[PDB]
Order: sequence, then C-alpha cells, then structure tokens
Amino acid sequence: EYIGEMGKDYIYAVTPLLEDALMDRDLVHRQTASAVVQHMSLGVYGFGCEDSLNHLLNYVWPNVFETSPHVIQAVMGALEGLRVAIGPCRMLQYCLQGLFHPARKVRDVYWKIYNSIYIGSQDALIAHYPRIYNDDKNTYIRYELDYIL
Amino acid sequence: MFLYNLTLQRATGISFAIHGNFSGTKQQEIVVSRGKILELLRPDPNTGKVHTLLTVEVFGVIRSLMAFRLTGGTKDYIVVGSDSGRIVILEYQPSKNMFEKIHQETFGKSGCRRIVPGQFLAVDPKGRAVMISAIEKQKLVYILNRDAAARLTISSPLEAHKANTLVYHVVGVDVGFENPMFACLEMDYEEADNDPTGEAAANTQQTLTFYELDLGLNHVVRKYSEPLEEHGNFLITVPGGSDGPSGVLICSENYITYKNFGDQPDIRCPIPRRRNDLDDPERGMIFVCSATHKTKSMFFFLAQTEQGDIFKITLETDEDMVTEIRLKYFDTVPVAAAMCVLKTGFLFVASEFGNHYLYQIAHLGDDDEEPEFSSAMPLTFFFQPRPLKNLVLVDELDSLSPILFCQIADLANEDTPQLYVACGRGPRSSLRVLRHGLEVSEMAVSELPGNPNAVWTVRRHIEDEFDAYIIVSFVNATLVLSIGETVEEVTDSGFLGTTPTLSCSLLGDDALVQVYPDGIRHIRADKRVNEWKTPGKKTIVKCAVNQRQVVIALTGGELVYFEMDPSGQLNEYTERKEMSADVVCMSLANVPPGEQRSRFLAVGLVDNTVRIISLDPSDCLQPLSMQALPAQPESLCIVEMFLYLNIGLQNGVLLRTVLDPVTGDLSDTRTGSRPVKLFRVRMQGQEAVLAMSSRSWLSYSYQSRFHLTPLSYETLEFASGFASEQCPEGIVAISTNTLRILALEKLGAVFNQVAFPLQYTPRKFVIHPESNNLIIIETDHNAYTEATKAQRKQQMAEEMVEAAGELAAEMAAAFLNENLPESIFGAPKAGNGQWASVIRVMNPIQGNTLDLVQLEQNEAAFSVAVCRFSNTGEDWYVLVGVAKDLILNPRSVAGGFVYTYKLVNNGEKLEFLHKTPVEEVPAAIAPFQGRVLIGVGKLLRVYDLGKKKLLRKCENKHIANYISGIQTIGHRVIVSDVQESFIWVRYKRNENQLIIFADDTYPRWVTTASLLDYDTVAGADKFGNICVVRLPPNTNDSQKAEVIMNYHVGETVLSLQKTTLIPGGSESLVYTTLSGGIGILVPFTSHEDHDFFQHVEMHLRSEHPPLCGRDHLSFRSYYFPVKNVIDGDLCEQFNSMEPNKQKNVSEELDRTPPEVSKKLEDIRTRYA
Amino acid sequence: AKHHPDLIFCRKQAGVAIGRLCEKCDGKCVICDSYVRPCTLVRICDECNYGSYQGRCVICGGPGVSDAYYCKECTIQEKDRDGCPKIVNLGSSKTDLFYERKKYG
Amino acid sequence: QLEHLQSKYIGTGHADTTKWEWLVNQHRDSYCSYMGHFDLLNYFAIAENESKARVRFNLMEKMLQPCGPPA
RNA sequence: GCGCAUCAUCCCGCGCCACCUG
RNA sequence: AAGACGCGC
Ligand SMILES: [Zn+2]
Ligand SMILES: [Zn+2]
Ligand SMILES: [Zn+2]
Repeated sequence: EYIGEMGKDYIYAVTPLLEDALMDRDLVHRQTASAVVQHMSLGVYGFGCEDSLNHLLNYVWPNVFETSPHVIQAVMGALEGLRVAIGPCRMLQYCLQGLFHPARKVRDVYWKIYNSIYIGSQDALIAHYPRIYNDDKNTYIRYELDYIL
Repeated sequence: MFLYNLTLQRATGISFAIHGNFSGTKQQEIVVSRGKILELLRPDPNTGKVHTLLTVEVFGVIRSLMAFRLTGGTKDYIVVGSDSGRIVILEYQPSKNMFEKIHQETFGKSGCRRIVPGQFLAVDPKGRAVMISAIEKQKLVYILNRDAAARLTISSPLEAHKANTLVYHVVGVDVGFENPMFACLEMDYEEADNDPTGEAAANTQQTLTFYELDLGLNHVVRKYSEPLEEHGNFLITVPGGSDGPSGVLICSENYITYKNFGDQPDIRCPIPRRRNDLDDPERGMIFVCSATHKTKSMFFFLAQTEQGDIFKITLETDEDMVTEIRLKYFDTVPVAAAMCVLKTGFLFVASEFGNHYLYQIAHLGDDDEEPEFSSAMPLTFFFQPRPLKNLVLVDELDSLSPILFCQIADLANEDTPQLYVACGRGPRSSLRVLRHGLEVSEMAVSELPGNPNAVWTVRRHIEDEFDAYIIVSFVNATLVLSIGETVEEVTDSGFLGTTPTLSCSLLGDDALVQVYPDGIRHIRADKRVNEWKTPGKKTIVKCAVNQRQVVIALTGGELVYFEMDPSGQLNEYTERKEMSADVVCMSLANVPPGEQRSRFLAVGLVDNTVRIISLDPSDCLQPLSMQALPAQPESLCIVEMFLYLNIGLQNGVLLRTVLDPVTGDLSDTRTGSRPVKLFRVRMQGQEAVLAMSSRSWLSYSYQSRFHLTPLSYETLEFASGFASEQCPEGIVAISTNTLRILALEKLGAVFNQVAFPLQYTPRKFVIHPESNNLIIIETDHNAYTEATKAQRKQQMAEEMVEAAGELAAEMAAAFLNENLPESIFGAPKAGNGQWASVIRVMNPIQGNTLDLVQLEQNEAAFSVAVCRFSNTGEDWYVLVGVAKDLILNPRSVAGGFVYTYKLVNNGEKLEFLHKTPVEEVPAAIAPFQGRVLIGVGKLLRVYDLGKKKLLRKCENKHIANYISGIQTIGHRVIVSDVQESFIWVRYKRNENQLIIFADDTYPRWVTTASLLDYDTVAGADKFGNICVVRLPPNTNDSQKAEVIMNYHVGETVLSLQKTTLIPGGSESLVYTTLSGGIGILVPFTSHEDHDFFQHVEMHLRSEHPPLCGRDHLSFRSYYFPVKNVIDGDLCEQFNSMEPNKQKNVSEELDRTPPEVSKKLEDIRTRYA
Repeated sequence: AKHHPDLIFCRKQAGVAIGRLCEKCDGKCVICDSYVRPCTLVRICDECNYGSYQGRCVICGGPGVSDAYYCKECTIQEKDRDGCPKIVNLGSSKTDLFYERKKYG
Repeated sequence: QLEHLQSKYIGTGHADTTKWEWLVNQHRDSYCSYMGHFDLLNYFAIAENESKARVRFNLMEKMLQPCGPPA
C-alpha cells in the first residue's frame, strides 16, 4: 500500500507466499492474502502486470463462498481491485458461470458480485456482453453490431 | 515492445456548433466541437476567409456545447458536457490565447451511462440558470450568478429526478425577466413493461412537461403534462419577452406544432414536399437542424429537412395570440449536423459529411415570385426546387472526415510515397490523394534561353507595393526587366554592366547596388555614384546587402566596412579584417527599429569555420567566436518568431541556433547533399527562410512551433518574392531553363489533396501490380440504379399522361428534359431492401475513368481483389463479392453470387466470364498459392478456377460467427471473426485440409487487421481500440494467444498499415480513423529515451489535467487497460503551458526546457 | 466508519461547501481511514451543513480544524463520485462509552 | 449493512430477476451508449444511407419495449 | 462454562443541539 | 475497564 507503483518489481517474489496463504487452512490467512492482493492490484494498476494478477485471481476466486463478514469484505475488496486492474471483461466471464445456477446461495453470491462489477465501469460491459440466441417470441440479438462496411 | 503515439492529422468532422462574442468585442466568432477536439475559428467579413485561432484537445467525448452570457455583460462563456460526471464552464482569454477554466462541479460517475447527466444541456435565454439532464431518471438545475467581484458563481444542484421516464430533448424557454422555465419531451414507460398483451407501442403518447425554477423557494416542480398527437423530435426556443411572444415549436413527422402555456390554441402546418417525388410516398419527413436570427426589427427561423431543403419559418402572431405559421422555401444545401446564422449577412453551414461551406446571404427573398405556404390554407403542399439564388458561396473548408479505406503506395514517378484515401458518402463521395508538401500555383510561363543564376528585385520606394526594377541576370549574359502592368523591357536602367550581376538590393529609397568581379558600381537617381575599382588583380566573391550596412569580401579575407551616414556618403573604417581564409557566404541582421546599427553579424569562411563580427566602433571588424563547422558554409539567415538563425552548409543541413554569440541548440535535418542558399519568403505577412536542394524545403513558425514542409515541384535553382494587389503572396521561383511564379493561397500545412469525384461511396479497392490502376467498388443501401431510376421516371410520365389533365399535360417533355444534379440537390432514393453496385477502374494520375460495370438493382458489392491462377497463364482475374436480397435489421439473406473477369489489355477493360451461386454472402477475398479463399458465412471454403464455375476444394465448419476479413502470409492464414478476436488456420497442402491451432481469449468486434510479422497481428476495434497480439514461440501446428499491447484512440479505426512515410526514415504503424484523423506509432530506440518520455507523461498527467476534467489514464483505459503505450499528446501540449510550471517540472526532472523541446521534436522530425 | 458497520452515510446530493476534520481525524480518510496520498477534497451536502452543523468533524463530530481529503486509492476506485460521506448516526460505541464514563466519573 | 447504494441504482438485477429484465436492461444500456458515442453513431449513419438525426430518432423509439412483450 | 481469533477498532477523565423563568 | 464478528472441545 505504501510503495504504490514502485513495487511492481517485487510481485514475483511474493507469489508463492500468496499461494500458500490462499490455501484453505486459516480464515485470517485468507483475509490477509486478499488484503495483499487488493493493495498490490491498486498499486500496480495501469502498468501492465496482468500475468501474475490473473494467476492470483485464479486462487482468490474460490474464497467467495464464505460466511464470516470480515473475510467476505476482504474478498470483495480483492475482487474489486482485480476488476479495476484487469478489466470488467474477465470479471464478467467469471461471474457468467453461475448467474442462473439451480441452487439459491450460489445464485445470490454471483448476483451480488455481478452487481458490484456492474456498478463501476459500466461503459465497457456493453463490449464485454456475450451473445444470447433469441427465442421464437422475443428478440435477444443486437443486429446493429453485425453491420459490415 | 513500447510504441509512441503521435497524431499527424487532427479530426476534421464537426459534431456541434455555436456562435457568439467570445472575445468581448463586436466581432462574431464560431466555436465548434470535434469528436474529442475543441477549437475556435472565426471568419473575416472583409474577405470571407476562415482562419483557426486556437485548437486544444480535451481527452474526452463531448455530448453538448452551447454559449451564454450574463445580463448586461459583453463576454460569452462556454459550457460543455463531457462523458465525465462533471460540468465545466470555460472562458477564452485573447491575451493568453487559451481556454481558462472558471468552475468545475462533479455530480456523478464518469462514462456514457444511461442515468448520468450530460447528454442534454439547457441554458436559460436571459442567462441566469443552466439545466443538465440525463437520458433517464436524472435531471439537475444550476444557478448562475455574479458576485461583487464580477466573477462567475455556481450554486448547489437541484433535485429534479423522475422515476421511470424517458426524455427526448431539453431546451430553455424565454419568460422575460420572470422565473426561468424549462420544457422537455418527457414520457413514461412504466405501463409499457407491465402489459403482456403487446399493447405497449399503442396508446402511449408523448407529453410536453414544463418545469419552473422558483428562486424564492429554491426548488423545482412540474407545471403541466400535455399529451401529444404524434411523437416529436426536438423543440425550438421562440424569443419571448418584449420582442416576440414566448413559445416552443415541436418538430414531428410531416408536421410542425406550436404550443404555449395558458390559453394558446395549437397551430399545425404540413411540411411542403418536392414536385414529383422520386422517393417512397410511405416514408415520412422530419427535421435535422434549425437556426435562428433574433433581429430587433423582426425575427425568423431557419430549418433544414432530411433532403437538405432550407425553409424560412416566419411566425405571424397578434399582441398575445398566435394566428398562423408561414413556411417558405429558401434554398437547398447539403445536409448539415448544425447550422449557425452569423451577423453582417453571413451564414455558416457545418455539413454532416464532406467539406463545410460558408455562404453569404444577399437577398432575404421577402415575398418573392415563389408562392409561400401558411397554416390557414385548408388541406398537402408542393414546391419546385430551384438552384442557389439567395445564398452565394464565398469560401469552403476542405474536409476528409468519412474515410472508409486508406492505402499508401508510390504510384508516381517521384520517389515519395503518396497517401490514397477513399472518403465521402453517397453522391458526394470522392477519392483524395494526400501528398506531403506545399501548394504550388502556376500562372506565368516564360522560357528564356541562357543560364539564369539568380534574379533580383528592387523597388523604387522603401515600401513600394509594386516592383520597379527586376534584375534578370544570366551566368553569361546581362538583362533588366520591369513590370508596369505590361511586361516589357526597360531602357532607362543605366547599368552598363556586362559581367553577371552578383547582387542588387534596396540600399536606400531607390539606391541600387551593382557588384561585378572587376570593381564596384553605384546606381542612384541623382548623380551620386561611388564607383571604385578592385585593388590590384584580385576578385570579389560576395557582398553584403542591408539597409545601412555594406561589407565587400575579396580574396584573402580582406573585408571593407561601409557605413551609411545620414548625409548619404559611404565611409570606410580605419580597421580592416585579414586572415588566411576566403569568404564565400555571409548574412546580416535587420536594422533595429530605434537603433541606427545592430551588433549581431556572422560571416562564413572556407576552412569550415564561422565567426561573429561586431559592428560597434569599439571593436569593429574583430572576431568574437571561434565556431568550427563539419562542412564548408554555404548560406545563413535570421528568422523572426524572438530571434533565431538558420545555418546552411555544403551538405544539406539547417541548424536552428538560438540568438547568442556562441552556438547553442544544434538541430539540423537533411534538405542529395546539394548546396543550400537561404532567402526570405512571404507567409501571411511574416518573415521566414527557404532552403534549396535537390528538393526545395520551406520552414515556418506559427504559434511557437516550427514545421518543415517541402514544395511539390521539380528542382529549383533560385527563388524570389512577388507583391501585387491581386496576389500579395507571390513567389518568383525560377527553374532550369524556365521561369516559374509560385503562390501560397491556402495554408497547405500537411497532406495537400486533390478531389476526384465518385458516384457512390467506396468500400474497398486494390492496385494493379504492373498496370498501377485502382479498381474501386461502390455500394449503397436503399438506392436506385440508373435503369431503375429511368424506368420509374418513365412510369411516372406515363401515369401523368394518362391523367389527361385538361390532353393539356405537355409538362412531360420539360420534366424529362431537366434532371437535378445529384451532388448539389441530393440523390432522390428510397426503399427498404434496395442496393446498388458499380465497378470502376480509374487511373491514379488523372481523374478520368477507364471502365464502368453496373449490376442488378438488388446486388450489393462487398469485396474485390485481383490475382492469378496456376491453371491459367499470367492473366489477372478479378473476383467481386455480390450479395442477393440482403435485409439489415432482421438478419435474413436469400443468397449470394461471385463474379469473375479477365481484365485484358493491361487492365483497361473488364469482360464477364461466369458467375457461381453462393448460399450466403461472401465476406472477403483472400488469394494465396494460386487459389482463393472464400468467406461463406461461418464456413471457410477454398475455390479453384474451372471452365464454367469455381470448384469446391476444402471446407471448414468450425467457425462460430460470420467472417469479416481474411489475411494470408506464408503457409498460414488468419480469420477475423465479427465477435471473436482472431482465428489462426494452417492449410495442410498434402492432406488438403484446414486445421485451427490458435485462437484468442478476449472477444472484440474487430474491423481491420494488419499483421506485422509471421506471428504478430495488429487489429483495430469497432469501439475505437487498437491491440497487438503475439503468438507464443512454443506453439505447435488448445493453444491460446496473449495480448501484449492495448490502447484506446477514441474513434473508430478502419485502416491499419506498417509502411515508411518519409524517405530515409524508419518503419511506422500509420493508422487512419473514421473521424478523419491520421496517426502513427513510433517505437523507442533506447531505454533512456523511453524512461524520460514516461516520466514526462506521468508528470504532465499529475500536473496538467485535461480541460474537461477527465482522467487521462481512465480515458486511455476506457475499454481495456493501457499496455506498453505512451501518449504523445500530453508531450506535445507541454509546449503550450505557461513558463512557470514547465520550468518547475524541468528542474523536477533535472533538465532544461530547451533540450526537452528538442528531444520532443526529434521524434517528430525523425519518424515524420 | 469502516471498522463499525453500524454507522451509515446520508448519501445525498453533494453541495458546494467543504467538510472539516478535527485534530483526532486530521489525516484519516473519510471512507477507508488511511493516511496515504490525500489528493482531492471532500464535498458536503446542504443538509449536513446548516447552522450549528457548520464547522463540524465529518467522522466523529468534533470541532473542525482541518479540511477533509480523499486518498489516492479512493479516487482510483471511483468512490468519491457518490453522495455525502458524512455519518448521520451517533454510533453505538459512543453511547455506551459516555454512559459508563458518566457513571464512573 | 451498506446495501443502500445497491438499491438506489437502476439497471442492476437481484436474486430472482428473470432473463427478460436483464436483456431489456442490456439493450437499453447499449442504445444509450450508442447515442453517447459519436464514433459508433457515425459508423451506423455511414452503414445505412440515412442521417444521424433519423438514426437516433429510431433508436429512441426502440427504447419503448425491446425484446418483445413481457411474458 | 473452557480455550481462542479479526477489524492502524475503543481506551480521554467534563460539552455545550433554542431556549426556563419571573 | 468497551463496539461489533466468527471458531471448536
Ligand atoms: Zn474527528
Ligand atoms: Zn450529507
Ligand atoms: Zn480512502
């Protein structure tokens, strides 16, 4: 948090420690790892360090399914930082997996994550929206984007 | 892997316009906003010309722009609403020549959001409040007031939100010193989404909501809600108060409605239509733009229709009641996004596409011969269009905004690449050839035998407007000419000189100086000649010409100093300069306005050394500096804007040394290696320098920036100036064994172009390898071909003949005899699924065509290419993609066809061979390895030439969406999907199969792709993003590629190429956007330069924010985060800030502003 | 604010006045409570600034001695383009603290 | 308990929001972004032989009820 | 009832928001 | 000595 943008060189040195901390051993370890990830993501934003940030997100993501308010807040902050760093496209891709899951709790958490992503930087989701095939009664395809010059 | 972003050409298209007194004077000025550039420009009433005065970039998207002024004031402020969630009020300072921010208030998140204000902006006519509105659910009101310090003040925003409503247009309403009033086309949709029966479209009418602004209660409340018969488009503010009645005009389909609060009856008036419309009668007519003229005697409104008809709207009203609305046809102009009516009888038209014109109103046409319409007439209306009568064209601004395809190649004899751009829309489409250099004018031709080394012009007066004596001196001959409006030889020159004239200038009022290698002469009206012979058998090389300073240079460096006393005689100083080196070139400084003699003086040598001579009597003819040079000096000159000197040597260089006794900045560029002589020229009444070489170059400085531009002409050995009443800006630049006169009419800063008119808009074109000919295909939607138009006209003629109007219907011959021009009066076309297609071959050198091919009414041309086949010989076949029955809004196509031609006789004509049906539309044509690639929907096909039709060879049904472009190189091809980024396909020739081995992970709506290497591909985006994708080195031929670069230009990009521009330079990635701008990308040659540029960009971002309060990092990271791209716009704008901050950041970077500017200009002068 | 979830913000339209902070909250961020990189000022709403409420600390509610500021991270996260960041609640901890202090004092 | 900003925003879904509402919100956001962006509007007006005013007028009318009638 | 753990969480001794009073 | 939160013998 203190160094800011200068610490992009030391990202590689702490990746094994972050991977070890993100393992399902202690809740406090997960909270600290999420805080570290969020602070680093905010610090190194705008300088092209997505290669390690995506790998960190690959382990941070399975921590969403938690009940303790503190770890939920830490995970939400980490995912918000990863969203503002990587971009809303990857976040939308991850959150589109279970937006309509048969179960209820997973649907609720996916919907709240999607709302958090949608509140900030809404102007890029339009380009990051996927394609949905229309039904026989409603139109779900934006034909205006298929124009070719 | 780091590139530097530059901008060679700024955006030209105009999206908004406004007028007012932005300088505090009576002179009107026009403020128009580009896509992301805000610039100020004003016309000159005396000459009608338009010149730009200021141009800055806001790094944001502008959605609204208008001006206002406080009551009793004299200056108009500027309010702009950008994509950022804040509002800013601007102000123009004539002294600083820049926009000064006065206020900045934030009210929401940034970005073009649905429920964020900024789309609609309204200002009260009196100038007491401003209203900003969003698309849905949001509305804010601000109060504008002036404090006791005569400064603008901003109050708190007001809550005016209404849930589940849609707003079409917001505009202020005049009240006449009452509480400010605002009207909007608010409508609700809550019941629309709650009805499953589908009746949402029906029984849903618009409402005209009115909003007060109670200053006493400091709150806003809805006033009325009046349902409307039909949907409206936009509103008009009628000047109320003492001058006219308050009200609003509603523009709708084929109707105009007048409404006012109280007991005002509604007034309706149908929009008149042309005589014998060629369009579909079922199509409606709406309004695109409107203007006003609040004259004290009588006000009137101007409006433009879809087809460009200008209607002069006159409102007839009683003291408090409206009686009728009288429409009248004024003229016809090309469709314009915004129109402003200027004072002093001037009209400015900002056309939607193409060039922008500036008409001049001469006759108001009050009750002319053409009858006028009114709302009192019972039941439609018809009028006959006429050519331009009321307006007179004076000046127009060249524009190339709608560029669809750009290619660069060296198709001419000169060794300089030419930029070919395909721009324009509809009948106004044209092909322009952008050439780097300056404009060349040709009006006088004189072939004089001999060897004219140089020409000298001396006037009979110190500031005579016309030339008196012209010294046409040859190498081996002598002659004198004069101009007196009749070019004839002069007799009373009295020169008596046989040897070639070294120089002739204006020593006094009419004092001419003639120098010959055998002595010194003097020319004067009176009998005052200081004739002196050369000492001994020596010779004179060069002489000094100035107002009151004359120095003659002879062999051995023996300089003689001549000073002109006020008496008139010439005197020689007691001190003489002597060295062991001769003098071959030298220059002099202009006399100070107050002082009778200057001090700066530089004289060259032969030993590659230049010195400084002091003109003061204390140390006259004494050395000052010992500055060596790489080569022998050739010329020198001093350029004003505050003083700079240019040094010329034997090789081609031009050192821009700052005014100082010792050399300072060392910045020289190539001008091969021919000797360069420097001479003064004329440019907008200023002083500049000229360089002569194998190709001539000119340097000018406009607003603290130096631009080097060559001349588009053959080699020139000498040049001079020319002054005349008709053409004050004249250049006498003679050439080899001929005399040529040049002029600079337009600015011609960069990319001079020539207009080659077309018929329809161009989509794609190719270049013949050996024929060097362009094959352009054109296509328009909802268009009628020539045969269809003729058939429709004949059918209408037969119908009106059958009408049998009394037998007496003889108007058919007149109707069919005259046809309105398509470029001026527009192209009357209509339909829902109509298309057009024309195949044209044009010679690039001239404007003439070679062949024209026309297809059926329902055929659309998409792709075209020329190639050869292994089965046939060396014939160049042409394949054209043709679509059949294409419907746009609902995706449904009946089929498609592909054409084949032979192109015999070195590409001068085309012959039809056969056609092959295709199930879907052909996307693109990609020939490789003696075959072609055909893009059929989501299937990839390989076709080979046959006897009657193309033969199927391979298929690939593993592509999901529709192909939109194929590029090939080596043994692999790339497929650009409409949604997916890129698809990598390798063709196995032995197996005769297509295998996909690599693909991207981030989808993007790519438009144009341009590969840079065997595994690196660069592609654009439909939203205005540029990305570079590199294949991993460990790929095998699943595997996914990775993106290494991302950027957001801000405008849609439809061109991408990597070719060199300047000869002797380096490869650059030049791109052209849909807004008319041209930019290049420059790699970094060193790590230190990259670090310095990154530090400068970061410091400028932290210290100098953009004008509209938008985050530069967020703006560049609009859709994707920026990656390995450094913006150069901030670096170039660094030269425009006030000295304090630039110097401060200079020591903050441990550097100095001069070398910083030198480094900034080094990239521009190296890669461009 | 961040530590205590009970405290809530008014979240009204921002005005033109500038909020103030006391000596204890001199460097604290109004959202995340950080003392790193203060960049932009803090705007207060009309309701939160009226009469006696003028010149009061945003976080706790003491006398105002220094101007409030937004940190670099809050500016990056686009969190400053929101409603009034002033706590309208008095806090559960403060009530109990005052009651126990009055009892044992 | 900082869900006030979630509820005070229009255009976002929640636990039992069906597909139709999400798609109509997506279409409305797309239309608004098309209107805001000058470059995409210019591209649309170049693709079809029409005017920007007509294009934006039609786009406004398309905002009444996208994705057909509700079910 | 035991052992624990997290939030640069509190540790500030009393504060003051239009008022009492014939 | 205090506001909340989650962890099993
Ligand atoms: Zn405080
Ligand atoms: Zn507040
Ligand atoms: Zn903060």
